[PDB]
Amino acid sequence: ITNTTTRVIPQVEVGNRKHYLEDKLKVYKQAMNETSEQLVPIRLEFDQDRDRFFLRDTLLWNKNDKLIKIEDFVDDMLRDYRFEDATREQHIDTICQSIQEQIQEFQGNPYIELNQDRLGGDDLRIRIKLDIVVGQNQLIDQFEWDISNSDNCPEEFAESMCQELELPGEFVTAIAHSIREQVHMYHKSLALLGYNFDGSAIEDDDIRSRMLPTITLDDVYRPAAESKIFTPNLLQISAAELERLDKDLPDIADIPRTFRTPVPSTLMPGGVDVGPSVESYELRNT
Amino acid sequence: LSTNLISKISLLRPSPIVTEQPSAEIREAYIENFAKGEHISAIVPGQSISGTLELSAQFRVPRYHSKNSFQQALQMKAQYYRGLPLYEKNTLLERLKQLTPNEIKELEHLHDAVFVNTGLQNVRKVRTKKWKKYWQYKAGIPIGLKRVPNPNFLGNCNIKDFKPPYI
Amino acid sequence: GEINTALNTLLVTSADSNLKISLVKYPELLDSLAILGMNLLSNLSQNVVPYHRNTSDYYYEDQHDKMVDKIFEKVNNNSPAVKQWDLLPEPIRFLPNQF
Amino acid sequence: IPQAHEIVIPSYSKWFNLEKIHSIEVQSLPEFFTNRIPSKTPEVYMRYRNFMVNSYRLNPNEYFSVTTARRNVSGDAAALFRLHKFLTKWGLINYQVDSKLLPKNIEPPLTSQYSTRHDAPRGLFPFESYKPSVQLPDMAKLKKM
Amino acid sequence: EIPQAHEIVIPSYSKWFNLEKIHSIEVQSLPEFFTNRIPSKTPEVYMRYRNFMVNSYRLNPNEYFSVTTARRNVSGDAAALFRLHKFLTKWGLINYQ
Amino acid sequence: LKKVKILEQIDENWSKEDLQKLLKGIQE
Repeated sequence: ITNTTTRVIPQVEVGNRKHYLEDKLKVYKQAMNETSEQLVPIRLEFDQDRDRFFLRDTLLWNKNDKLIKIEDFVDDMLRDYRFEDATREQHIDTICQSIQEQIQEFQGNPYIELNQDRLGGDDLRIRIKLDIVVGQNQLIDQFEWDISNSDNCPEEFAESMCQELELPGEFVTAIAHSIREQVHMYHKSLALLGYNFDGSAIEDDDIRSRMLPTITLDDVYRPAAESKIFTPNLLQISAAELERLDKDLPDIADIPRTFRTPVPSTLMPGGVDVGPSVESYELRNT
Repeated sequence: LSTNLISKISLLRPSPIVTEQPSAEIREAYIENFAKGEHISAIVPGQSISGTLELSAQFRVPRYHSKNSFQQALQMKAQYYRGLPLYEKNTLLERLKQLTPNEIKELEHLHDAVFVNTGLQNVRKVRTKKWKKYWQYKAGIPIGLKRVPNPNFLGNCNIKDFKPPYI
Repeated sequence: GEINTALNTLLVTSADSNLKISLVKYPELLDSLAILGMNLLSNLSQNVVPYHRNTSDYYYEDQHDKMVDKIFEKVNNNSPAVKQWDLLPEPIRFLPNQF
Repeated sequence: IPQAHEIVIPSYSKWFNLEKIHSIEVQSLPEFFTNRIPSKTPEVYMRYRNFMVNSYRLNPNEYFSVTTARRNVSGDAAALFRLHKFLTKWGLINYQVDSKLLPKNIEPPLTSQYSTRHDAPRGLFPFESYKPSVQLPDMAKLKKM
Repeated sequence: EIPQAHEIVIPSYSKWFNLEKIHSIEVQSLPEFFTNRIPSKTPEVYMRYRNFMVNSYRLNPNEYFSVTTARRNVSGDAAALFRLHKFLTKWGLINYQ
Repeated sequence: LKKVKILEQIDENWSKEDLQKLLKGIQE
């Protein structure tokens, strides 16, 4: 409010946060040396035991990004989750150290991107399964995904699937994160066993059994009983199943699900409707 | 007052759709304990619309082959209802007297691809009809179009319209 | 107007000696002042007139398909480069006018 | 002898042969034709083409999705998605489907035609006195004299 | 189409902000979308993200449009979405009321 | 006489009918 007794008020904040002041030189020092991106799938899981928060959010992150300090982004996220200002004994340092560890283990897209890139890739088709819970809907679907192709876009396929199924949008940013998760956890298990990604010669037993065989002329149509797995099912669950899901070298057999704690947002599907209302009231009663 | 002037005087001067937790006191108690980092007794989902997209408990790949119509063929060396128009009795019978069991597996998947596409088209239309009423409901519009108002009310701004001096 | 009424309201407060302007509470005001003074020194040595240009002032108002869109210019009648620019221009030396 | 329907192809896609591979497709979709991968052969690509187009042609007012494809044809999902985009750009499939029945994004709707007011600071507009006189001055006395 | 059910106020120095148009301040403030080095950062992607954030705030202006809902509803890395959201809320235009 | 021919300002962005509706609207 300007009609006052002539103070100097530097940066009257919106909500409780000071405005983000950029550098504007590191932005140009980074945006001009901008070869690649290398998105990182990041998983956050915490329980009421060994932790106090729950914080089941999953996000992508640019590994080559040296602009944003990660502790500032985590401190902005905890303020977005409406945690009160005692948020350091329920540390931002724990989440910051988890995200700092998860981007250090990310070995990147291997020699399929680094050294060579065969146009069309290889026959390495993997069996992607996903299991997403949003609100009271559960998307369960499996398909095949070539991990050996560089021009396979997970986001352009996630938008395509949520176009056909008319999904709200949490499934847009959960399907692509699941693709980026499982493709990376197969690439890491390939790279730690010394795969030498140009000449294939896969030569293992746990993998080469997860990989799918070569499609012949006859196998260009899948069998009918085998077809009923490769189809998207959006089941509806009630409060009992929702309470049952609320408690319960990389292991490629344990494929995690994407449950997310809801953000306190009014309009968006997938978030609780706490806070300021749609109608603009104050309700001064007598 | 003369009618030669009356015509010129005015000429010269013309003067059950959402799936949230509908109790508005458990959602607040959920966030009041969530900032502390505590669970609660009741459950709370995110908001959405109702409706289930249930496939494979619906139209299946049909069974146009018999129990042994492929291995015996291996030994002997061989307008719309849902999405397909109903054929006449005599015209389709000679058409199915033409084909081979190399193409029966093609035909089954072609008809399943028609069935699943229709069963996705109608559910997609119903889903768009539901989302168009979700977005209106979450924005203050009712459907299908002592309180004190905040400054972010339609018509209750603080920036009053200042008038020019000639007006 | 938004520049001039900010400059005058800064000049009245900064000369007042009772109202402090501290940059610990806000250190990006000084960068706005210095970048404005840089860009005014730039178009003064070249005699360019800002604030009332007749240019549009707006920029670009508006995969595996870029070769398909290349041949789409063939069977309908039948890769952009990188950019480089800086935040600030030349200091005022290393200009062809300024020797 | 069998039943026939009506199909409509746009005029710039008449070159499509249901039994031959065109030269456009080898320069648009080069992953099926390297002749080095045995799982992406030029003969199994026709089994994708004659399952997409020949299933869309049976009922052209139903949008041929891509989840209807990878449910059956057991290929890579990204290759089927790229082929489904390629067959939609030339209008072979998903052409006679009516618009607004095509799948659209679930997003917040447009707020482009909204009226905004502005918070202008204190010294932006000048102080204005002297209301201007809209009425024309009368010169009856000058022409009377 | 949804009719206007709220009062919308952007500050006067944000007079230049117009939808379906990219101003010079948006180029000089977020240059990574306009240097054609990464194919996943085009100005069409920037216009999609910006129009999404601005359209999503103006449905209920009393709510702080957080970064996390924007990250959960459009597909992209958290750094660029965080930088675009902080640039947008720096110039008014979102979380102003 | 030396009359002001105001409807000769018909530059391509505007038109004579547009100027007439403009003047009649400002008089309205």
